[PDB]
Amino acid sequence: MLEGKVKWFNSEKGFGFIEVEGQDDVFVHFSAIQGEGFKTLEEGQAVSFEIVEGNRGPQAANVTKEA
DNA sequence: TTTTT
Ligand SMILES: [Ca+2]
Ligand SMILES: [Ca+2]
Repeated sequence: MLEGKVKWFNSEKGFGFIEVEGQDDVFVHFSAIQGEGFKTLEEGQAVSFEIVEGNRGPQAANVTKEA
């Protein structure tokens, strides 16, 4: 898994960006977020994830909120 | 559902 931090998340529309030191930001949609219920992320949150080729370039997958 | 082509 890669380790990063949520750069941006649009709480309303369910997407954002994960920043990874020395790498390009990675796009995250709510559907990638693991866990039950409403799926969301706050800026600054540490996450673990992988990158997948979506329809339109790389996107985050299997995103988990870390301490 | 992009900072997507
Ligand atoms: Ca790792
Ligand atoms: Ca936000």
